[PDB]
Amino acid sequence: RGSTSEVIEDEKQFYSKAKTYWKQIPPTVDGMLGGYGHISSIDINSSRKFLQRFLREGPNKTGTSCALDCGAGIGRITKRLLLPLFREVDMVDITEDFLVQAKTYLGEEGKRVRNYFCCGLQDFTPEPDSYDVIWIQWVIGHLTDQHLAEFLRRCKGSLRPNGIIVIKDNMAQEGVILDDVDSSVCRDLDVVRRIICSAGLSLLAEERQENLPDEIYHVYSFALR
Amino acid sequence: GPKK
Repeated sequence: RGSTSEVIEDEKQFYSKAKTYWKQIPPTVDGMLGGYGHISSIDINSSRKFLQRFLREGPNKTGTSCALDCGAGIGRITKRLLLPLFREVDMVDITEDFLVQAKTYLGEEGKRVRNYFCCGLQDFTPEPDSYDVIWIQWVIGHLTDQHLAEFLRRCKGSLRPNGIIVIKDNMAQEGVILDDVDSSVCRDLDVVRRIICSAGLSLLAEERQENLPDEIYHVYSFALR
Repeated sequence: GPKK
C-alpha cells in the first residue's frame, strides 16, 4: 500500500493510540529515541551541518531570530541543535509530560524557549511570519497523508522571509508501513516527496543520514519552503 | 525515533 488511506483503517484510533503510547513513555532521551540514545550526537552533528548551509551562505540567508521545534518531546533537539543557533525557540508537542520535563531538561538555556505549545500537529497553526526555521523530526509518521500536507502548508505561512522547513525522519524501503507499537507510519522517498511537492512546497535540499546503525530504517533530511 |  502506498497511502495512509489504505494502511490506516481507523483514523481516530491511529491518533488516540499514539497519544496513549507517548503518555506512558519515560521523559528521557532514551525515551525520545526508543533505545537509540547512543546516536543522538551523531544525529545532531549531521543536522547542524545540514542547517549551517542555509544560515551562513547567502545571499538570501536564513535568519537566526526564532525556530519552531515540532514534536519536540523533552527538547533533545531544542537543547543541542536549535538553542545554540537561534535567539529564541518555540516547542510544540502533544505529550504534556514531555513539555513539563523539558523545563528541567533544557537547563538554564531553556529560558530562551518562548512558548511550550501543547497540541497535536494536526490541530496546530504556527503564527504567521514568526519562524526562520521550523524543525520537524521523527513525527511526520504520526500524521495522515492529508494532515501532514495541510500542516506543512500552515507551516509555510509561518515562515519569515528566507525561512525554511526541515523534515528529518525514517524512510521505508517501499510503500507505507504501519508500526503497531507506537501507532505511526513510515513512508518511502517517493511518497514523502510527492506529499511535499504536491502540497505546494519547494524542495531545496535532500540528504541521506550516513553512519547509522545497520539495522535501522534509513533517515533523510529535507529542506523546504 | 529511529526503528529496526
